Amino acid sequence: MISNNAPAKMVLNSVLTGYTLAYIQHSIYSDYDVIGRSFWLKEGSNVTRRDFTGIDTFSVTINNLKPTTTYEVQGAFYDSIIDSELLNAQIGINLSDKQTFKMKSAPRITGARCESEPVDVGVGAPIVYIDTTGEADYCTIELKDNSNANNPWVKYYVGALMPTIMFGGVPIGSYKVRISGQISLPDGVTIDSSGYYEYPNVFEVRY
Amino acid sequence: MISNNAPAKMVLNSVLTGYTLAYIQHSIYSDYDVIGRSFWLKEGSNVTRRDFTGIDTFSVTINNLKPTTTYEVQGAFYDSIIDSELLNAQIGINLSDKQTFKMKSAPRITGARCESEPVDVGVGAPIVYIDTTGEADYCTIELKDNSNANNPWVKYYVGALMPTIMFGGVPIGSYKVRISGQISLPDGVTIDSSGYYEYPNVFEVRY
Amino acid sequence: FRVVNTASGDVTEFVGPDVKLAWDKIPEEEIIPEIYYTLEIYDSQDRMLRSVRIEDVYTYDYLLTYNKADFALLNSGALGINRKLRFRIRAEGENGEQSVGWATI
Amino acid sequence: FRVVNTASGDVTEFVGPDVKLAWDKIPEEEIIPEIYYTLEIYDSQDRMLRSVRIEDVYTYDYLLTYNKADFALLNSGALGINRKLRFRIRAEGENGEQSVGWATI
Repeated sequence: MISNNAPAKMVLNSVLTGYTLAYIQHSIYSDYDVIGRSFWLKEGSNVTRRDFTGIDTFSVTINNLKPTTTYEVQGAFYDSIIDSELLNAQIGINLSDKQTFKMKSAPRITGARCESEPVDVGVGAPIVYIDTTGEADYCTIELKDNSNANNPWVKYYVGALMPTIMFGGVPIGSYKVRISGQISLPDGVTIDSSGYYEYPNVFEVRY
Repeated sequence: MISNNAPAKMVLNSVLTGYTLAYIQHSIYSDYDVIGRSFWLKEGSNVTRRDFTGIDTFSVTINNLKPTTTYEVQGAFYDSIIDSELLNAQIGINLSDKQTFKMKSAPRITGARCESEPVDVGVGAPIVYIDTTGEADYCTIELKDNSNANNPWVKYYVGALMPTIMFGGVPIGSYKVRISGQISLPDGVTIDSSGYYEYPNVFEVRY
Repeated sequence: FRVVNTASGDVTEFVGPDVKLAWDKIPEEEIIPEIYYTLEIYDSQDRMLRSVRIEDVYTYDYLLTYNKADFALLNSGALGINRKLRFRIRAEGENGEQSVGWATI
Repeated sequence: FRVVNTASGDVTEFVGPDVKLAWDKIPEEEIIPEIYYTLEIYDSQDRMLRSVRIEDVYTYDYLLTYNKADFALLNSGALGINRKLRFRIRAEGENGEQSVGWATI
């Protein structure tokens, strides 16, 4: 009549998916003999396994997330009663219900164009119409003078993404736009960025 | 000389009030027999009661907050020693000190107006002066062509609220502005929005 | 004379809503058949609460209803649950007399 | 007959991967030298698992390998670890007979 009741079933309270990392909120444990967690991920056709030794932490942040895919995550706890072998087998170890989380896509540009009213006379503001279709919270946009060989990049607008981003005050001359971005997480220190993405072809502003 | 000392007094470390939900930070518990929390709210003349079974969570997020009112919240813990009846009575169960939290008001528009310098000649930028007086952190503003029957809404400025929000580059023609908004919470997943608010009367931009 | 449903770590703390009182049989049951146990439960402020006779059973439970309604109302004329209690028990018979001394928690 | 490596707070719970079985010496060791102990371990579903004789030692451990492979495979024809167990032991001799009764957890 002696037994080691395994730690209760694992639940995943909340999921927040970054570009390359997901911050997952979980429940509390028991059984006096736990070692860590064993998270299984369903890429769609292939599975990966990770371990998180140390339990003082209250949430997990998976990394190395393959871009642009919805993953199914499996939570779990394990004690010394079950070894690494049985952990690989995943029998006797309690497992979580099935939850799938979406990876927010990278900041994507869909249209860049200069435009204003047909100038009658005088100096008029030429607007820049750059259209992005991704998702982030600290998107960055930079321009570079195409004419010269070396042109220290310049960043002009920093803010949330929009179907059409328009800002004036740009010089008339040659300028091509790159796109960047970052995504925040409740864990203060962690901050995930995005790869630079320059438009395939430059555009030129003119009155 | 046998007793079940009730869980110690409940304190509310921090309060963060959303438009329709408040994220409250609390202390830790004891007594080996707890079930959840019993939060009482003082609307000003009427009281409501809520329960949060399960203790693994470390903070609470009340919902269904009546708009535009300062509430007094009461924290509490309860064990199986005290039943639902005594919980309704609230005797023997420890209660928190009295704290009142303010609900941030919805994004309110107070003035919309087009203006520029008296145009002498040439093309000049007509500015849009829209004034909002609410409070949020991800306010959104959209314009719609009043002229036509169908006009897929367009959003032009996304950012923090301001006494006077001014942005150029708008077309001259008919356009009426709606106001939206959202408020963030430390809990990553939760995000609370605001109801759409269109100005009662349209305005027209002109040189 | 031990309390069933007792708290881990520290034994002077309850764990269930109803305290379960378990005691082992008095040795002299065999000699005298007509013997019962007088279980009387006291309060935190040294005030009598219950006087219940247990017979044909070597265990007793203290129901939530009892404390929460009957002994709160008849004594304090209100609704409540005395959290801190004192239990004492002894053996008695119809003709045989009391136990040598009180058995208390 | 007590279990070494026992859980705090509640004693009916394990704490280590391998349960350690410790018992104190039977008094009659002196009189008869040729005495051993028959330790047989049962399952949660009242099914025999092990029958092991312990001699020249008053303690025994139940290795992880044993439960996880041998007694999972030979009985359930698969890989597993019976978490809930029952241990019972008694004393026996080559010519001297069994103990008066089984000593069980």
